[PDB]
Amino acid sequence: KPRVLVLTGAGISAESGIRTFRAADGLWEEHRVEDVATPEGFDRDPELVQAFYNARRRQLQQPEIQPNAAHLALAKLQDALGDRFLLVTQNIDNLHERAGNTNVIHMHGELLKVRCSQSGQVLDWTGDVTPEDKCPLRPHVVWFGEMPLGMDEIYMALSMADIFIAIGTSGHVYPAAGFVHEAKLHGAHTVELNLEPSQEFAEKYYGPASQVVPEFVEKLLKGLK
Amino acid sequence: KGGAKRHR
Ligand SMILES: [Zn+2]
Repeated sequence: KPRVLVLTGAGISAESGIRTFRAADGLWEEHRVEDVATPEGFDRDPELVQAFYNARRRQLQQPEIQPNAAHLALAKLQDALGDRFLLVTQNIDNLHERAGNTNVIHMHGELLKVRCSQSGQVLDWTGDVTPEDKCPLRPHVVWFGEMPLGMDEIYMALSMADIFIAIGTSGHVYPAAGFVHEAKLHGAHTVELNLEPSQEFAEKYYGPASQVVPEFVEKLLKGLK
Repeated sequence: KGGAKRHR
């Protein structure tokens, strides 16, 4: 019964219809990341940014968007390992939650939540955020230049993990991209499941998430039957 | 620990 820590990146939701928030391209939905994902871009033109996420939140809840095979396998993995499992995601979508996972740590926030520019308090939110809402309100999404959420619990799980699995994460966004090193530093067996290479991993597989993830999860679960 | 969200 190994302790397992899984870190997921935008890639896993790609097959579900949620266009990967590129960064090497610098364009997220035809928008500059510095313009829609930095505290500066916001203060500069809040209306536009608000509109940008309103559109992201909207699309997130459309019929054609649902968890894929990779999300589901991760729910099966949690079902099996219970308290020895921890899922950390850099994603702001709720596909892991819809698949069946619980206690998912959203280090970069959640698209279906918001917070007030003054108190910071958080409250659920599924619709659009209009110029007429207050405790002012902004997306509960960690922008570049801001501090990730749950870092204390994440770092604790990393020091405790027997197996650290990084799924479809681009070795480009830190601190998340540095987790593999931490895990490896504490003796964990590191695994990388990605569409493509570019990511200290002892075991690695490449190909569509909905194919690679379920396969690895099955191998692992069977392996410790 | 870890620092702010950032891109290499
Ligand atoms: Zn307030």
